[PDB]
Amino acid sequence: GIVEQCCTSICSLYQLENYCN
Amino acid sequence: FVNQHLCGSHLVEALYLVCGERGFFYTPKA
Repeated sequence: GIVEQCCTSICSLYQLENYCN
Repeated sequence: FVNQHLCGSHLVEALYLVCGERGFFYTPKA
């Protein structure tokens, strides 16, 4: 999930936007 | 600010800034 992808590893704008409504 | 390790309030803040008027879902357990 998001924690694994952005917290435990380096985030990206591409992945962050996957969580926008 | 997006291209780093983002946890907790830092991650929530990034989602807020990136998603703007869309809003977002923060699902740390999923």
